Amino acid sequence: GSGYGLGLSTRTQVTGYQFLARRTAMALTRWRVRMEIEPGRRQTLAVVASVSAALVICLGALLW
Amino acid sequence: GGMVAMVFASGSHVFGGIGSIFPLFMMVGIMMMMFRGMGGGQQQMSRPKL
Repeated sequence: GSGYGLGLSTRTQVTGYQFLARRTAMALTRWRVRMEIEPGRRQTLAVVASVSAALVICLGALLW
Repeated sequence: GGMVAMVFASGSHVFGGIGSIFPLFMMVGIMMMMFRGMGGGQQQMSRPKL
């Protein structure tokens, strides 16, 4: 049937899936879907900032 | 800057005049791309206006 297998895809479908993925992930831990504020995003970005800061210092050592 | 500095510590000192024109002109291109990045405007919302 439709939707199965490795067919083609578009850039609006890629972001569309990430929205549904966030909204369902929130329902498993907070049991509500109002989502006036979206903390999953922020807790993830804090890790990406942590990794980036580690790499900046790492390259700083190689420069010296 | 790191790429430029690393060459001086090696002593090749190829920069100055003829050589410096590349990093000098190359530096402008980066700023020109960030300027297009902040593109648009006229929204004019601000804490002091609200």
